Amino acid sequence: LDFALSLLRRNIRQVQTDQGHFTMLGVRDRLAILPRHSQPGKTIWVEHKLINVLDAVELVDEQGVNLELTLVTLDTNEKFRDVTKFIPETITGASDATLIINTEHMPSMFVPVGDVVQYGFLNLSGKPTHRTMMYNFPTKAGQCGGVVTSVGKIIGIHIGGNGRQGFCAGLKRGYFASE
Repeated sequence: LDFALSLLRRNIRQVQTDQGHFTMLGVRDRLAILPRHSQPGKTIWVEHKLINVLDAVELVDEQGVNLELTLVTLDTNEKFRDVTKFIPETITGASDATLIINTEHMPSMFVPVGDVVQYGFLNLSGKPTHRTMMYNFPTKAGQCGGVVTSVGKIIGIHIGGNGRQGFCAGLKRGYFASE
């Protein structure tokens, strides 16, 4: 709410890649995070502004397993308000999460997806993924990249769904360490 709005306004952006429309959380400085399937190229459009992508890291875990998250460093002066303090050290579920979506098609939208549960392994379109969580809410396409928040916590990034359920990549603060 009071946190979600602030987050929406200052850290969540409408984005397009060659793969379509996406929601993008900027975490700090010029570092933003994207669902892997957005596949950022050398450039992206952030709110219709064309922006060079300086670095794109596809996140993987210790077992080398796909986390379905892509860390991008963006070519812009303006820095993101640092929100790392709202991200938990350890991947954590929640009782009453809100999915924040912000694309051109779905502008500034909050979706009460309910309870976010620890799910773990997930076979996203054939490719194995780790550290996923789940929520019982018809999730639709075009909501990929949406930000799952709790009371003052950013806990995940929506990466897909099976019709009846939405799936998110769990967020750990350590993903966003400098170098």
